[PDB]
Amino acid sequence: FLKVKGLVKQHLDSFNYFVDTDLKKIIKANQLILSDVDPEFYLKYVDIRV
Amino acid sequence: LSDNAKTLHSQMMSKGIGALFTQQELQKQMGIGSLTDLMSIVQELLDKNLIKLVKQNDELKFQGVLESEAQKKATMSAEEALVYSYIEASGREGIWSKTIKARTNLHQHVVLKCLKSLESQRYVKSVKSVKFPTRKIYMLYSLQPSV
Amino acid sequence: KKVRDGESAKYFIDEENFTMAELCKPNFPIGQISENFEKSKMAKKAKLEKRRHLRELRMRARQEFKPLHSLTKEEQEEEEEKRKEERDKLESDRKAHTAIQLKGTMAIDEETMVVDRHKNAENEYKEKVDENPFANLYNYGSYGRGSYTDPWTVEEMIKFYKALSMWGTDFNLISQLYPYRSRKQVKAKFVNEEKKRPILIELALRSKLPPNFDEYCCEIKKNIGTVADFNEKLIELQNEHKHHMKEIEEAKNTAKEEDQTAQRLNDANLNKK
Repeated sequence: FLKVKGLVKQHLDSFNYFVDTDLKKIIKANQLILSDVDPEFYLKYVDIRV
Repeated sequence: LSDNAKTLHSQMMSKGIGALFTQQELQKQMGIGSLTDLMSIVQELLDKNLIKLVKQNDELKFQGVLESEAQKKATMSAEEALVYSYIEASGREGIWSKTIKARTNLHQHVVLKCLKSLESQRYVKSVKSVKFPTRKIYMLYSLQPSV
Repeated sequence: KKVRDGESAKYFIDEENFTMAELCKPNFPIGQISENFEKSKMAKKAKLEKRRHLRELRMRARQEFKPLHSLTKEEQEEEEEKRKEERDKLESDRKAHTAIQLKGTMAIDEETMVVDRHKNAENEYKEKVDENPFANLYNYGSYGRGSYTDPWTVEEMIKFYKALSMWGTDFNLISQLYPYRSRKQVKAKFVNEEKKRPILIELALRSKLPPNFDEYCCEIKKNIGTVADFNEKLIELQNEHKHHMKEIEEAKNTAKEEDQTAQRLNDANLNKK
């Protein structure tokens, strides 16, 4: 068990799951940046990685 | 426009003092469904808009001016004739800048460019009050109320 | 051949390559490269196709004798390409108008205004039309103002000497006489032709030819009416008189509205007591 997973994995596994799933997932909830003046301009996030 | 003769029918029914009875007669002349469809088209051709009340539908208001033209003062944008129609029906004194900020939830510099582009052809002829709480100005014509 | 480190520090490097001498400064492929193949290869290609694009624009501008209208013809052609893309990728014109009746409907058609809550709700429109690939290009060094010119036509020079023999230093008329050039570049042409030649210019100022073929070219190539000073002066006087009559009618209507408002205020004061 210590060889496969290890003792200290309360931070490593959680941060790896963060940078693998959540850092790519929560940007899809905020991608549309439409403005008041000139109603044509936008950005759109399709990918994000560290 | 030039859809059919119903523009002339709208002029003849909007010549005098009109009410809901004029629309009763206009729906009374021909068959009802084609009249409702073509009248919806004519109201989509920059004409009088209906009024929601206890009664069914009213005109706005009594005259046949029909001057917005939607594309031609200096440039082409479908935002300016909207704001001109907002300041057509201001009422007795006028309309605030904060009131037109509150409606349509737009920016304030588009209101400033509306101010400039409509002041370029004299429709922002304002009447000034004695006090200035929130700039109760920018009525249509004639500097009429004076508080 | 390919990218391989042939040799260096001894002689002309030749292990696997096509070089046979030193001083490779001219084209500057020598040893081998392994960095930025396609993104740096497809940059001079993009620059070259944009330069050929501007050259074929300069060639098309000779036919239509209106510069900025040729630019609007170019953007009309590219928006014809845009409506072709509207045919390709995709009613479709879901937009608004100058009035509130926007859609479908102006309101409900059953009994009364039913869709007024939906008609009263701009930024939802058709935009997924123009898709183009990306790059990492640049426009630095100096960008902004400039002058895109060419080696000038000798027939244009003969026409210029005939014009200056016929209708002289008349900068606006000379800019209109060549209606696909511009103003500052023909001013540089004025000082350039003022530099090198005294003889034909002195004979040109000696000539004093009357301007009829110049007006002939300016009325054919531009299709302008050129109404005379009496007709244009009468039209300007009629426009000024119509504006003065409209201003006087607006002042009289404002005075009548103020008198009606004063009468209504007196009637309200009489009805208040």
